[PDB]
Amino acid sequence: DKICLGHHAVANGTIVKTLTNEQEEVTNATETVESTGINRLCMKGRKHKDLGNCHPIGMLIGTPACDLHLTGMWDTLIERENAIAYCYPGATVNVEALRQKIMESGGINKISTGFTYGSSINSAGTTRACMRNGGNSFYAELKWLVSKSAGQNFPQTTNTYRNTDTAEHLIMWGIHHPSSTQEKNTLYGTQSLSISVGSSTYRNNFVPVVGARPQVNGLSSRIDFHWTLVQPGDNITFSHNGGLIAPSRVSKLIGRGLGIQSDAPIDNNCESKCFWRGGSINTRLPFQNLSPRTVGQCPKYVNRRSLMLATGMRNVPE
Amino acid sequence: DKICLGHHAVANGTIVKTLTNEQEEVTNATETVESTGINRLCMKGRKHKDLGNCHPIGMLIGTPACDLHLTGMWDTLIERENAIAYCYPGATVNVEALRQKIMESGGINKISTGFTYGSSINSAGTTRACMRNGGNSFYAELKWLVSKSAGQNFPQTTNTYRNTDTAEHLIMWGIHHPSSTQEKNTLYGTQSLSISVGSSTYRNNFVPVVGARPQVNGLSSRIDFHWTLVQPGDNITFSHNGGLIAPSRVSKLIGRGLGIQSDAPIDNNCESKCFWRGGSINTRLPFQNLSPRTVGQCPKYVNRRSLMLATGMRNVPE
Amino acid sequence: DKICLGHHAVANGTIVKTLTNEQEEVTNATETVESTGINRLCMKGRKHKDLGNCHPIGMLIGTPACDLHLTGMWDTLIERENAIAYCYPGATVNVEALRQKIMESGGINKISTGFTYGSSINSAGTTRACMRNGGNSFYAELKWLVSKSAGQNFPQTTNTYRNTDTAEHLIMWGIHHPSSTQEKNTLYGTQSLSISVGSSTYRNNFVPVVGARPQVNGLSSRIDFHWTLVQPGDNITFSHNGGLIAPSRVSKLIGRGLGIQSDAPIDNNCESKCFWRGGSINTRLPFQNLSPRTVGQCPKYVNRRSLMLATGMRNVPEL
Amino acid sequence: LFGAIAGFLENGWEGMVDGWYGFRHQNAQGTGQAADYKSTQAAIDQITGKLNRLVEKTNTEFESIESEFSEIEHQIGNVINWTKDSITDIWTYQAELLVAMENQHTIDMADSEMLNLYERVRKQLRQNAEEDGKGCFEIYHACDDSCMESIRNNTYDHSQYREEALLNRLN
Amino acid sequence: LFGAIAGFLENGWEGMVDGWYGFRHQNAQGTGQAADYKSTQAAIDQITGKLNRLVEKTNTEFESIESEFSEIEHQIGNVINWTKDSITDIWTYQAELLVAMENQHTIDMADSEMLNLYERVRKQLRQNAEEDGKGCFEIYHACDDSCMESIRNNTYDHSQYREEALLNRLN
Amino acid sequence: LFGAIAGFLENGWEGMVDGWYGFRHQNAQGTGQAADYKSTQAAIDQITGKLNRLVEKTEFESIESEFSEIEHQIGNVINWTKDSITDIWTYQAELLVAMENQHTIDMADSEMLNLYERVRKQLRQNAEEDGKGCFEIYHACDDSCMESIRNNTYDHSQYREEALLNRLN
Ligand SMILES: *[C@@H]1O[C@H](CO)[C@@H](O[C@@H]2O[C@H](CO)[C@@H](O)[C@H](O)[C@H]2NC(C)=O)[C@H](O)[C@H]1NC(C)=O
Ligand SMILES: *[C@@H]1O[C@H](CO)[C@@H](O)[C@H](O)[C@H]1NC(C)=O
Ligand SMILES: *[C@@H]1O[C@H](CO)[C@@H](O)[C@H](O)[C@H]1NC(C)=O
Ligand SMILES: *[C@@H]1O[C@H](CO)[C@@H](O)[C@H](O)[C@H]1NC(C)=O
Ligand SMILES: *[C@@H]1O[C@H](CO)[C@@H](O)[C@H](O)[C@H]1NC(C)=O
Repeated sequence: DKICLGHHAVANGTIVKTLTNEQEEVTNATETVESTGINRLCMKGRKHKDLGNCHPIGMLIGTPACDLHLTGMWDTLIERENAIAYCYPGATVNVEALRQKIMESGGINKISTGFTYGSSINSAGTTRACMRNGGNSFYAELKWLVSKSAGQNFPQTTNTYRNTDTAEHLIMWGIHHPSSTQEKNTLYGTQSLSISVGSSTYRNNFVPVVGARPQVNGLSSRIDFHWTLVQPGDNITFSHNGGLIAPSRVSKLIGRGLGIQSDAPIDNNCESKCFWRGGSINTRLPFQNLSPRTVGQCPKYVNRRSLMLATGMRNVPE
Repeated sequence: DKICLGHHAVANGTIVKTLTNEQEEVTNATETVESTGINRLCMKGRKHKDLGNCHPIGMLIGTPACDLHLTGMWDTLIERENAIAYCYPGATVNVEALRQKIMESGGINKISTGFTYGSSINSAGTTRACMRNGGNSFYAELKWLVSKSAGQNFPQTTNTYRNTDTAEHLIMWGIHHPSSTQEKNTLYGTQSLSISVGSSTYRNNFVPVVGARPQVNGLSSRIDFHWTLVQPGDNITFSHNGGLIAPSRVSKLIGRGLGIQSDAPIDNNCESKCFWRGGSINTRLPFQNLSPRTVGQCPKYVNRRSLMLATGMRNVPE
Repeated sequence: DKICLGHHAVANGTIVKTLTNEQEEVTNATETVESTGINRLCMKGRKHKDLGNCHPIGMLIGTPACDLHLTGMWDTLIERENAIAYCYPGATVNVEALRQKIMESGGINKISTGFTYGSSINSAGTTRACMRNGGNSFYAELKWLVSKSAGQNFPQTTNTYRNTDTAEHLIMWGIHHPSSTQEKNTLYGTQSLSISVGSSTYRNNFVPVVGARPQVNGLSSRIDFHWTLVQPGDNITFSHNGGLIAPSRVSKLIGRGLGIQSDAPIDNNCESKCFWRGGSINTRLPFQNLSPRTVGQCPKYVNRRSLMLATGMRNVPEL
Repeated sequence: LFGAIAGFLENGWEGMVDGWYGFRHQNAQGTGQAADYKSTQAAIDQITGKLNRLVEKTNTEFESIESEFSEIEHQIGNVINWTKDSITDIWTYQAELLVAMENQHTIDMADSEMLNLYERVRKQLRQNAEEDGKGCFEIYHACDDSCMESIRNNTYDHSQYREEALLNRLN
Repeated sequence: LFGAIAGFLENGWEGMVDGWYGFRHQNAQGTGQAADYKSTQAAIDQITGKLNRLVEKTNTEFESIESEFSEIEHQIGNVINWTKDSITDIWTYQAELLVAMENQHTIDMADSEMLNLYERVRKQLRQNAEEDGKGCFEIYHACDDSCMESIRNNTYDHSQYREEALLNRLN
Repeated sequence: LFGAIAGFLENGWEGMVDGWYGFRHQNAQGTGQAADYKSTQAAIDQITGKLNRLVEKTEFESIESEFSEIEHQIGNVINWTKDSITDIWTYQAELLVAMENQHTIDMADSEMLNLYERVRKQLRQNAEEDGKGCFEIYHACDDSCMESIRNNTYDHSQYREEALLNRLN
């Protein structure tokens, strides 16, 4: 008479690593590194904005691509690869910093500068580079000031915007750089051009400069965009001789949101907290090997294809 | 006839986490995460300077609020929340880098520039914005140069500081940006203004940006500051036309110390190596959850209220 | 009649740390932190370039110290402590970013701009500051343009560089800041001076500025250097009327390579993947205490002399 | 390591799908097999606790510091590459160590639960049985099917069979 | 896990306040309790070994990289935020692993010290006692108080009671 | 922790040099020391497994110029971050060695107990323990009988009846 003690085993064991063994066979194991992600931006439960071909900078100055995206509210803001900021070709000072501020925002409210110009100024300069509805147009949030009478000196002008609101305002402007002495004379006169800008927390001077350049969107002339934050109760003033691209409106960035850059289409029936440019990651696992660039609440990225965690005893077959 | 083996138990166990069990009852445990700090700044053993309402930038240029902090020696430098750097409106280019150098420093010395000015110059200008002892005054370490003779061109002027020391010296200067063309002509004449600053390692040029129209708009009178380091044996030269606010002293930063931004009151009885916005942390524990922003020798911040480390066996009551 | 079980021991054990005990004696143990290194640069298997007293910025503008480093292919680039960038005194905007870019590169090719100037311009200006064969010279890859006729207004001038290649090019130019009003007038004339540079992707403009400054290499004058990348199929146009230091060649940075700052001597017979200011680190160990600042593939740096890992059982010698 | 699961027990039983740990008995009226519920649940409960710990991570929200679609300033970019790579090296290392350490413990735990079942049976048998080197107990009295069940059941009374058992052992 | 604590031992003894591990005895004269010094100290020493490692304080000095009282540039500000949060996620994770791992081992080590004490007694008694499965040894001679102290003091000579014990065990 | 090393065994034998774990015996013929190959190999192989993990081995580039000035604010970010990384690796390095050493010692202790246990179940009713790691054998066991204990060729039933008469009288 006999009674025997034993443990189960399986025909197919799983190999796992241990402190003392590279190749240790156990009854069962599971993955701890996620390798699969969702090819959509899972947006259910998020007030989200897909910018499409609107670049975040474009929202502020109102490039035609961005007409659907000039005001709004969102907790998630999606930026896309084909994104357009500029129709009249140009560049922006500290552009990445500005883009990051926008991409962190919870929305944008627009507010008139209230700027008015006298009879000497034509403030409706438009161009073929900025088509709006089959017709020549310009940045929606800016006005291209030029001499009403061609070749005449642009008048000495002062414009002041007061932030009478209780939160900070972001205001942008441009400095026109003509592409020929002839073009510059027609627009602003033969006089020396000076544009000077100032608040309690900004002072700068700009001088339009003529120069031959390659055509971008058909234009050899450029616009240099600048920006600063105007604090509550402060006033900002522009003194200009010609060449200022004045703000018709200023921006208020509201609250907070999560900025995402991605290739993936949105799925609004899908819920997620982790994003990468391929889409979303939904997993209970602590690690992942999909991408080292992720946004939101995510498992940590690791340089391993697989990490097997044993869920059973040593497997010893018959 | 029996002898029994057993272990102790306690009436009230403490719950701790293990690899296999959350909520495991054990006889005893202690806290690994410090959750209480001291709401004072503990300065025992530290030769320290409490800057009070003086901002570190003000130390270098001599704002009236900083009259007692123009020179010093310290282990520890403490910066307070609404400290004053400026008496006259304006700002410092590259301010955060400079503030860090001062807050990393172990003391400051002032060395006279030795600058001397011709008959044509009035170097004694003061403003009612910088009140000292109830009188119009100016930044102690700088001089506001204007034409001794109003409306007449400020003479072409040269001044050089030579560092004859064996350590680098920090030099600061100001640029006056006039409120209107009328104010600029009186102080400095009708000429074009240029300020050139040249050393062996550094070069730059400045033009005052004249503001306009009311004193209540954004383009009004300000002094903006610039700085650089002058190497041992090297000379730095100012070539200037009006608009330069010139140093009567330059600064030498000595040794090293620990810089603390806080509003906690100084306790000289208490000793510490870790500080944060709201006081000191004196713990033997490896972790803390008081603040993610600390300076000195600190336990590592963790996002947990409590991590209990068992100091006893499983508690098994009857 | 009996049989006994026992373990071994040694006369001299080693002490190691454990969770319970900081002084635990074990039969044997082994180091986990590398402590020695090699006071040479182990360059075996690496196609390398030692810049010597050539600074990497000097390769792009052609300072004389860099004459043997104007072009190259390397997988490893070595920079030495007081290397020379400038013969004619000045500085470069965003210099550390440009230096890091060269020090990541696997080589450099030079491409002529093909720039040509009219008769009223002298493009061959030279200085005592830049010397070859003990005589006055200039940056090899730049040209100092001045009025051929002294004191005369420098003519309004346009020059365009066209990138007809499939890869981006790095173009550098200088803006001359004269020591004095008289010097400025002689070189360029009394007219107001303006330089504008424009490409599809870049726009900037410069004004030469006159100021008294200390002598560096005998000169109180300065050249500020500027750079941009020019994309494939793009053109960059210089509009200038005095003060431009014009590029005669552009740079193309090729591939990828490891950059090392060290004063250690090259050793061509030993190989390595980890480097620091003093030589190299070759170890199988996972931690080192040699240096916090290393490049390549390195053990992680730790603030410890020694961590001994037990390689034996507990040591219990006879009483 | 405890002496059992890859030790004095020769191998596992592929045949026992009933549980992790079990009994096999041979007695007059044929042979049989049954899994011990307490021990397997002891091991399994511990495993699930490890798994709970692994997925029970609540999380910090991170924002982007690298532009996916536009270039970044070179020096800041290099600082960012260095930092992110340093963080990844740490996480990869921690992930490798957690799983190696955790697997070593899991194995030695399951071996422990096995030894404990074996010891529990041994004490229960007292003087009525002896150990062969493998995991078997050679029992020195006739042990009924209901009696075998009594051993698994933890109900078996050694005193009831001791005299017969002691006699068989000595004779 | 060793067998003893939360194992074949049914429960702990709250009454015993002079040590971690102990003896309880039953004889013709009554009932006694005593604590084993060496085994409890062996357990306390290992815990304080752990506690010493915890409060180990060799520390790096850190300086501020964000201003409490002023704005910092937006891009570098975001980089510092990303970096600090990454460092914190790591430390938070390590603090949890540290205590979870530590606690597991502390519980198990205490169990082992108990088993070792139990094993030491088993071997002393030799053929004079049998174990009841609950941490008690049934002694097959009479053990007066001095004889009990003999067992706890590790001075019990089994061959002094062997004859008697063997025939009480067998009859 | 397992009973044996620094436990019920009073000490190790310096004399044993062909193994970590071994047998010492006394009988009519004389005394002998033989190391045990299997128990010794199992411990060592576990140790070499740790060492393999240890030496298992990303490319980094410079973000901190050795020979030129570095902008001050970014310099402080770089120093903070690098020191924060070094504190983590230093801590990890200490945790690794401590925890691995604790385990190494106990695994060694484990293999010893496992050797002891194998012999016990092997000797069965023929011998009894002295509590210091020895088995007093109650029969006459010559060097071949001893090699039989080490080989695992020992048939307890062969000496049982005699050994039991000796254990009971
Ligand atoms: C700083 O200025 C002083 C004078 O302005 C320079 O020193 C003179 O140097 C020459 C060359 O050695 C000597 O012959 C004179 O005796 C020095 N004069 C004095 C009073 O020092 C010095 O070279 C300048 N430093 C730099 C770096 O330009
Ligand atoms: C394998 O592991 C998974 C998760 O641990 C579990 O769901 C499953 O039951 C295990 N399978 C076996 C063979 O037990
Ligand atoms: C580049 O220069 C060539 C030659 O003039 C010209 O064909 C081309 O249009 C220029 N490219 C651009 C983008 O302007
Ligand atoms: C802004 O303008 C308003 C109206 O002139 C004035 O009341 C206020 O003082 C100005 N703000 C500042 C800070 O100058
Ligand atoms: C000790 O161990 C080290 C590494 O495990 C080895 O190189 C050496 O040969 C061993 N030496 C002894 C046995 O002292």
